[PDB]
Amino acid sequence: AKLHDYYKDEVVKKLMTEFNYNSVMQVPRVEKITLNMGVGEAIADKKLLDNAAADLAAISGQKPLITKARKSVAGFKIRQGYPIGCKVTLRGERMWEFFERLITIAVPRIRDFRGLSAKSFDGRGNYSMGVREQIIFPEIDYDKVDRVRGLDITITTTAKSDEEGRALLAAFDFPFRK
Amino acid sequence: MKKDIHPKYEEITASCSCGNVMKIRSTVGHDLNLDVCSKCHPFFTGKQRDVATGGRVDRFNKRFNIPGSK
Amino acid sequence: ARIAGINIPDHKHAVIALTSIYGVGKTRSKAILAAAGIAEDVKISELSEGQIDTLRDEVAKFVVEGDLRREISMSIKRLMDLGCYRGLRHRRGLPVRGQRTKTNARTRKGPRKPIKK
RNA sequence: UGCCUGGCGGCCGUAGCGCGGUGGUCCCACCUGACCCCAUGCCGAACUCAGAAGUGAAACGCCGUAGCGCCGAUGGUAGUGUGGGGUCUCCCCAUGCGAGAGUAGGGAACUGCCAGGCAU
RNA sequence: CCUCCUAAAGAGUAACGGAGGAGCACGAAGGUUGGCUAAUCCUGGUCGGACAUCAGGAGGUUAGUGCAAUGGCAUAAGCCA
RNA sequence: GCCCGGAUAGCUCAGUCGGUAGAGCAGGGGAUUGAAAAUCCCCGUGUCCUUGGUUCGAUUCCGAGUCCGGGCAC
RNA sequence: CGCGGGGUGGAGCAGCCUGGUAGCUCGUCGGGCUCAUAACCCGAAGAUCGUCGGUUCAAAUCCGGCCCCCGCAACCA
RNA sequence: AGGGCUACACACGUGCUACAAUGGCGCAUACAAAGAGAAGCGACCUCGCGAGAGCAAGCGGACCUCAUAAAGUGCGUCGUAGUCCGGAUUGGAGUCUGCAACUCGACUCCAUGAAGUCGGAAUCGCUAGUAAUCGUGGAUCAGAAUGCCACGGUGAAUACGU
Repeated sequence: AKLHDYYKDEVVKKLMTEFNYNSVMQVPRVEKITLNMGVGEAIADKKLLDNAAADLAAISGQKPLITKARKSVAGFKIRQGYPIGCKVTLRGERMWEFFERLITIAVPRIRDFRGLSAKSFDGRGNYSMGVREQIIFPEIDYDKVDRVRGLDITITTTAKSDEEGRALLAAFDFPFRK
Repeated sequence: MKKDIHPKYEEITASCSCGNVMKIRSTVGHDLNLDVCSKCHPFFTGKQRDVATGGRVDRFNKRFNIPGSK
Repeated sequence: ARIAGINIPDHKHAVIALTSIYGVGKTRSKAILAAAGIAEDVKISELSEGQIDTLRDEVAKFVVEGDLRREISMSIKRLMDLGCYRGLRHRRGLPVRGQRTKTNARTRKGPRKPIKK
């Protein structure tokens, strides 16, 4: 709800006024949020990636893709073509609704702030909050005494520098141990 | 947004204004602001003299008149 | 999980339940219940959210695992960076309260290793 | 008649790249919305459909700039045909052919077609 | 029996000359429509921080090619439906 | 490429005329001795190979094909 | 010359056939029994597969070079 | 005077506490012996979470004091989950004895909270007020006791036979 409505009126004027952009539309915008568990654990057992997707879906708000391996050699020699990761990808209303369940709920329910002290960005203006465990789930009876697994929160922006890019995000207010 | 990717999005959209009582808000959690150490220990606390917890009744100088007929 | 503080189970009694927080033991848990006006042997599932919040206001008053574990780290670290004898034993993984180091002490010297001959 | 924008070319780096400037109620991008036919191994990003305001920002067209890519003489040099010599593992002589590299210099494109706007 | 060199800028031509492979696979790994584009490194990244999955950038195929080498290919002869 | 004949406890075999899952030895525990070698004990496992079919029900009874082992073929 | 086999924990042997897997008996070290040693019992440790490279996602293993050990061969007038 | 014997890679003997439900936790409740004490032990009193504090009676030993006997009994509670088991560790605050508790004290409390699911080979003590188990006192001793020395509570298996 409120995030895209807030970005529209406030974050576009704020960034325009602080950075004096050449034309208003050149304010940085929010480009897709991709989430992603990655493997978690356990290639071999080959059940758990299908359980990982069914956990991830609830807080994604869409089915996970189930990414499979490229040529691979890391913590095991995965070869190529095995199932491995998870992957989501959001934009528009789905992302703006998501970005409100982040920030409002999920971040204040992380106890020690592994989710954000100081954290730094890519080479241009994209960022990646690797959350440690389990956040919140839809209506009721959230906990089923599961098997942990955090996830990458890779949020993306159209922005030209990481110094500029953190004026964005911060205009929606960003963490209390930051 | 194909039809069969089943979000729970009616529930996830629903119940949307949550209180400070109901689910804490983002108006709670910066409140204990900073991580605080004070290195001016006891005995740096202006205490150059010390005394125990309690027993503070009847304080005067009496030089060991405590035995009952020794 | 996130009941009063972030670390609590259900169907435990309220004296037991808060113990799992870190910074509230058996004595503080009793005293937190006394403070809140709550009976001890109540199932923690039984309490409603405004009662649970009343516990949560007192639970926040002390110290809890995000704040505690940073504090006890900072206390130890101040000794290790200072380099006093206390801190040196704390650095070295041998006993710091002066215990007999000749025979026992396999809490600090851990799981056994061979003679490495 | 000219200037500018778009499609299909011809030739296919002197045509490229960099760097800077610059253009938007023709037009083109981006653009918003996704209702609906349509569509995603999740994702309206892509594809597709329906369209107002917005912006020239990114893309791209245009201009300037030689930093780089690139073209490049003449002469000499190598090599070789044929015929001849000798100190013959190789080189000379006759005369036909004659590079590659490198130097001067050129260099930021020329041009046909139909299509729209603006000025004349 | 195949590929490269010797092989002399058309034919490719010997030597117990130099160097490598094949004796099959495939019912899709064939047909056709439709879409898409590589190795590698960096930077950010919840434990593979030497190497999974992710996102961003540079690069511009340095990759791919059922299997050898040579030729080949982006309109793809590659990869997917 | 035929006719044969087998495919189970881990093994060989087999209670298995269709009404119904075993002997011999293999690994663990208990019970005794200069631990042992060695007694005695209680569990050891199968949709009888994959598919057809007779039937009140049948693996085997009647059948088609894969693999092993034995003959004649070429 | 030439051809083929071999190079494993301190010892002797196994695994080596397009491959991911370290096993046995001795010896060793710690504990035990014994007056004490022997033996006997229990536990543990020990090989980055001669060496260098190559192919491979992965190599002790397959491939190539060198050193080292063995078997056979090095004639015919 | 300060340091040391009280270190640590590790190996061993001896003992404690434990791994739980015959129990741990809570609250209420029962009945001992033996001993020490004028360098000492110290009620009652009011204060302290408590260790302790101060104020102060008393005692020369059947008198006063150390000294609330514990396990047991009552009732509630927990549910085989390394836990309401276990408490090792370490932080922090605190008390006392003493010149001083850093090396090198004891104890209180708050918090935290490991190994541990009854132990391989081996192996020891005991015949009945015994073993097992529960507490109490004392010597030394300013201050350090799981040790040693003693006291009493509850109280067993079985010994055919050589």
